Amino acid sequence: ERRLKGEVMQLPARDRRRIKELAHNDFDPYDALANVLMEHALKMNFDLEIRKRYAQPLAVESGEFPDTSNIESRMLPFCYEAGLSSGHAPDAAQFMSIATETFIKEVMSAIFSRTRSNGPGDSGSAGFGLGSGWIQTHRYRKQLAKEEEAFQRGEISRDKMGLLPVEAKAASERGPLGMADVRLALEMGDCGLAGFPVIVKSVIYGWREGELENWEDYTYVDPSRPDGIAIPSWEGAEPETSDLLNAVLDSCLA
Amino acid sequence: FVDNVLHQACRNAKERGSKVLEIRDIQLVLERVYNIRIPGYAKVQPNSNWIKKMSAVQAAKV
Amino acid sequence: SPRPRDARTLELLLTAQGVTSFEPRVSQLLLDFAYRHTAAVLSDALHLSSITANAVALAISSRLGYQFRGGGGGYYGGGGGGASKDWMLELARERNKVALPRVLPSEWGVRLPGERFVLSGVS
Amino acid sequence: VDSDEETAAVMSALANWNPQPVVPQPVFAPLKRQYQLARLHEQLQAATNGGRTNIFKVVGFG
Amino acid sequence: TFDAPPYVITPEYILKKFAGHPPSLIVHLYQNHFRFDQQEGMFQYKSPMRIFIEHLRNRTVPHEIMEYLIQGGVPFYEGCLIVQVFDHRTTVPFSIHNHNPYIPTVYTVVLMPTAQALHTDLLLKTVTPRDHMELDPKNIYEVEAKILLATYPKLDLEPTKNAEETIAKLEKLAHPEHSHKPPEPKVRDEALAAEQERYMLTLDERLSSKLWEPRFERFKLIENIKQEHAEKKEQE
Amino acid sequence: ASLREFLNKMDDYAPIIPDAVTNYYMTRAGLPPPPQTDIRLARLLALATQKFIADIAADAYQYSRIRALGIQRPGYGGGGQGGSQNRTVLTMEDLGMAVSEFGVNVKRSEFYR
Amino acid sequence: QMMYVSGETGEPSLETTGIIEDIVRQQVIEIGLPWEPASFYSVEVPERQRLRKADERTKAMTKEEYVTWSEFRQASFTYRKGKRFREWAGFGLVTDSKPSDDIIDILGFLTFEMVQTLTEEALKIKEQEDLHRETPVEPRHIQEAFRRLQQRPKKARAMLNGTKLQQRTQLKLF
Amino acid sequence: GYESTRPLRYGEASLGPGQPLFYIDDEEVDFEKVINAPLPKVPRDMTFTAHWLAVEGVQPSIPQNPTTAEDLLPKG
Repeated sequence: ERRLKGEVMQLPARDRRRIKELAHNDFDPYDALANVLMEHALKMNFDLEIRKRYAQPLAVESGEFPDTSNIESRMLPFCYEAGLSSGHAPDAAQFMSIATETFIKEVMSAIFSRTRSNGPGDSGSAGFGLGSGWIQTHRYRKQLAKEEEAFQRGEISRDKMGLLPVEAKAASERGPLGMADVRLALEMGDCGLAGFPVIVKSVIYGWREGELENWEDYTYVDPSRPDGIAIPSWEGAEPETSDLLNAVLDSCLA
Repeated sequence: FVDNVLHQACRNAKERGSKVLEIRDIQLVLERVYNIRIPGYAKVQPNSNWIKKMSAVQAAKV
Repeated sequence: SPRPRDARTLELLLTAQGVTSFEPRVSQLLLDFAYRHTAAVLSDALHLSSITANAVALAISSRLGYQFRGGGGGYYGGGGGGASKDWMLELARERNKVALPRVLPSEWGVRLPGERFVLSGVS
Repeated sequence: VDSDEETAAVMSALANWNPQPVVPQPVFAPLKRQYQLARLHEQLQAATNGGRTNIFKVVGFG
Repeated sequence: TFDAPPYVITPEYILKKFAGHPPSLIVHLYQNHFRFDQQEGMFQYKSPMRIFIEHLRNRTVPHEIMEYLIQGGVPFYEGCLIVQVFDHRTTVPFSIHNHNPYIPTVYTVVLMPTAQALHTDLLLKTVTPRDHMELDPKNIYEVEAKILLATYPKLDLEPTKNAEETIAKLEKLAHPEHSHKPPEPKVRDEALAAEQERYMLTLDERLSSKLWEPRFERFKLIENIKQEHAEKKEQE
Repeated sequence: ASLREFLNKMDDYAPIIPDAVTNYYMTRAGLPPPPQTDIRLARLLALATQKFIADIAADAYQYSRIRALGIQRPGYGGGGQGGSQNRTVLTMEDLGMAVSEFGVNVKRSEFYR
Repeated sequence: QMMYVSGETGEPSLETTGIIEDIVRQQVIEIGLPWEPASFYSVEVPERQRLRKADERTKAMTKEEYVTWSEFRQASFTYRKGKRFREWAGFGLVTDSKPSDDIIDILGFLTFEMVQTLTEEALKIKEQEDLHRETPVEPRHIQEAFRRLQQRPKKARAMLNGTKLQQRTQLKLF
Repeated sequence: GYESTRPLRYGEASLGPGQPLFYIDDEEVDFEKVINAPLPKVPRDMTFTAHWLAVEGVQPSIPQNPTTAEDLLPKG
């Protein structure tokens, strides 16, 4: 404790005064929580216009990708919230829709490029062009080169979508994108979703893919196996009328 | 994405003394927060005190 | 030996919190982190503009959208990821509604998950 | 300047440090819940006439 | 001192213990809408208040409107709600040619408390002025602790010696509210008449859009304004 | 260009990274060392690391050379008397300029007061 | 003319040429060797698909079409337009006055390739869109081509692997 | 760059009376010096031992236990 005295007295008097003045701080009433807590528990009537934001369905509710009309409907309440009493420029909604489409395309491309392989080649009009592509395997590369040369010689024909037989065969084997691919891709990077923690946490905390279908799928511990695992190969009281009431309520809910 | 970009851009527009929302605010938000650039819609230097401090440090280093 | 101020200050603050020892290169790490944070925040505030306090507050609020979702906040304090408590409560309600699995005494301690979820054929 | 008193004061001040934030830390939740709760509040405020009418009142014994 | 509830609360125990008391709520159900006993208007099944109906299906307390229940003084019976349900479910419109002279079943159910309800209660108390507020946040945990002591005065603290005894104990302590199965996976000529109807509705401002919940907001606002003006006049 | 042939030619493509460093960092990441893992896979990983470092060197040498008004860029404090003779010195400024293209920030303060 | 040479024989609208000019202007504003092995020493001692498609199209071309193609091949931003180009590019607003003529020639060389690359990618996007439904290029095809051309190699984000950090860069110079 | 095993040194400059500045102490060195230097010493491998800390409530005076010379018993 004799070294602390030397350490403290090596500071100049200005720093010591500044440190000692911290005792004048009036502690932490943390009253600012109140607003946050409230968030959880002649003239123009701008509140009437602002309350129109909740009268339109969300994309998840309607199943429709947002377009210029929906974004236009959304813009004005935001402008009135911030005190922009002159609204927005006529050309802002189209710009916003283009930006939204670009953002979604970037996210989906990032997810796809980490879980897929053997895409169409650059022979013509189909493929990734000058963007980012997929990986290829040796056999696919050999067959694709052979077929490209054969087509150049005039012995091969593409399908109605312009794919060669090897490309069409490879494409037909792919399937729809599932949640396992998303979970794997999120372990490699942010994928452009750093500002949307709720989406990521929803993905992480959910059921695994295929888990609910195969509820009784089990393996066993077996030290004599290659991996140590064995794979098996009052009126109307409730109790007497609950079913009838449930039928009526199900009819009401439809 | 939409209900997020719009929120930031409107407050940014109000900051600089504006009564309307323009494409420039949305562009600034999109480029600085998300790295997104959409075509087709139309510098810092040290001052004398920093230079003085650097000169002092260099003179001490020799 | 020479040593800058705010370094002795950070080390005294660390000592006052119950740390009995620390490596020499923690103070300079903290100082450089402070430098980087200040530079980034005020570079942001410059574009939203002389700079006022409102521009600084808006830059801070914008930065708070993708980082610093931690700290030791308590009741309705944005720590541990920043998730709302009502959302977590309803997720727990959905999960805890299912019956606990039925296990026989002959498979207690030996049964594993399905083949899809175990590490077989990995070597 | 007594060194013991100075050391005690400095260490006591440093032990109770508690910084305050400039802006509050955000709390995150899905958008669907926010929209649904806003709509429910609008409907209930319309129904109760701003709290001037008790619609849950029961007269009698059932 | 207060009596604690049983480990498993059932409608029989509550309905037998609390006989002779008025019910907590009364709701009338119609073909397309429902209302409360003393309500003047109506709620549509497709409206947000649909949420309440879902609670009636799950026998849960509707915490999302708890404040509105506290304002109205709705009674609670050991934290549950007794609800009575009344069931009434069981030409040439807009034609000038029309003529004119001036030209239920009863159910009783019980809704049980949940943890979200207690969280909501404490949160509401934190922001309810009475010290300033009724409850200080820094004292929340302590208060919660005491409440728990009054809800679970008895626990099963005897230990087990092997896994068979643990299996038997888990079997014996099962709760109906936590005994459901896992959920199901997520899943995804008249043409000429319709075309003619669509063609005949061209350039229609309102009828075209459709191809309706009246709240009477404007009339209520007018009534409020009239009441305020009459009160102001009475002062002079 | 097959992967099998490349892995079979790993005798001639061994990098200058000692095996001990490879084992230490593989264990830190979670891969058991070449006694249980193939030696060729470890050699391939080390070769990739060497290639990455050589890229980061070739850049920052380009940056040093194009640099040969006139004040340093703030945020890259380092150095002493500045070396001697007309020799090329690896400085913090050039390394920062180069690695900014790989997504790394190396900025510091020059003085502390 | 530049579009015509790159296989776009239609009649593009005003919006397409406007967006193309916008992109080219943004690029121009954003814009032995010193680092050779000989630089390792202190003493110096003096020493001592596109083409095939173009050829096929030219073979398919007639005499008049070939003459028109040859004449149009010589389009330039800067040739005999130094003052116009300097005013257009805002030289005085980003650099000191009157850069040498070699800079102007290099910029003329670069802008032509910019336009050519953009046109060739947009044509492929348009054809792929046309195939799936069963005219000239439009602004949305140019937007898609620009989005493709702004993607960076994976080597430039490898140090962000395993983390939740956003990649922030400058405008890529294609 | 903060995992270095080199010692951390500071140099001091002056902006005037009572206005000191501090900078990190560095110095340009050759590649021959760094490349040709010897490696540090390898520590021994992990191991463990055993001994009796107490027997029936009494610590024995063995080399593996602390000496009596260098607050353990209540005195209330």
